[PDB]
Amino acid sequence: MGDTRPRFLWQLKFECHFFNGTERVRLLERCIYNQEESVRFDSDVGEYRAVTELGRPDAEYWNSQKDLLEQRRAAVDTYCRHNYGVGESFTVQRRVEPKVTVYPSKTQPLQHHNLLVCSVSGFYPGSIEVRWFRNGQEEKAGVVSTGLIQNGDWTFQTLVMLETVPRSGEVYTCQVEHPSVTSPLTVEWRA
Amino acid sequence: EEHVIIQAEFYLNPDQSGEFMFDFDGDEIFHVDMAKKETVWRLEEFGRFASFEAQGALANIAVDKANLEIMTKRSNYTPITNVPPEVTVLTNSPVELREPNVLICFIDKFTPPVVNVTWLRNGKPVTTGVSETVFLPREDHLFRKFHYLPFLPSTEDVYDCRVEHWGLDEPLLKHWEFDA
Amino acid sequence: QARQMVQAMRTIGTHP
Repeated sequence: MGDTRPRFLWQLKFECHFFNGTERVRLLERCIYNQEESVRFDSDVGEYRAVTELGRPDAEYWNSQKDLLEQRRAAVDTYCRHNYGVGESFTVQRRVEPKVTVYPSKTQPLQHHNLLVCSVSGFYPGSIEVRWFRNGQEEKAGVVSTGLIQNGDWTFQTLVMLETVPRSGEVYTCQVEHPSVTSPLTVEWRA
Repeated sequence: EEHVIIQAEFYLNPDQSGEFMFDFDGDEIFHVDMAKKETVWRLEEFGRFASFEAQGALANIAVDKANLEIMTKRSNYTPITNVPPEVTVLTNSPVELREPNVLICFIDKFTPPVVNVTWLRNGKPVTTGVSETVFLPREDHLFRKFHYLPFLPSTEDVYDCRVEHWGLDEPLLKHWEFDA
Repeated sequence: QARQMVQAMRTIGTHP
């Protein structure tokens, strides 16, 4: 696309930060011009502060409006705590159990070595532990994770690979701990 | 920190593009469709348990546009620097021949929030069953987006995501196929 | 049913 006209971008972010549910709440109101935060309201501070010279005129103009500062000060309750109770049942309390699969990688990059994949698909929330075991001893060498992948649809995936040297007499176990299940998920692979 | 809820809005000139959405720990709760003037919940079930008055979002966007015009002049007409996207293609789950799956095109770390995304099957554009998200915020004030293509895995078919952005010298292709 | 309402912060005009 040959549209070379200059672009100008204005963003506003109202961030509600929660610690131990609604026990501690911090509101951060942020104004961003192009890619540079210019001015912000932090409920901990209680007024607008310029973060760049561009934002000075706005911090001065807004800080001199006593009722705006009052409404912003109360927002931690009328906005953050209010919205947390409305959303709590389908966000904070959301739980979705992973599908766990073990298979040899369709790609084998290392000789005398069987690369095994533990796939963990479709879980929520993000906190998860994936561990490899061989005849019930934990394996930590030769483990490589994609880490946490957000699918964009309120689910996560992760792939945890094990570089193995195949022997007779072995069972490999991928063990998954996740808040959605009361005991760990296990999937075995045998040669 | 247990959790973060963000109300993120933007206005972009000269495209005349406005967006209004809520984020919970990096996932979209909902956005307002500026054309239909209606709340669109990310998962339909969310709309069973909450509601939002969309006209509130349209009034905020009018103010945001008015403010962009002030800030544009106040900056001595300083335009945004283009940051081009990082692009990744992967499936929703491990591929099994003739078992339905979804290709994800993840477009990350870019600005401004304008991109043209196409799916290709065996070199030709495909639109059947495709879907996308709006522009999702990042803490560095860049954007993220996802595009999705449902498909039946085969050994015959190959796919690409095609991404166009002003920060790129050329349009990008990210390829996916299932071999052997 | 009794609607659970999300509340929006209102954006305000900058220094003119």
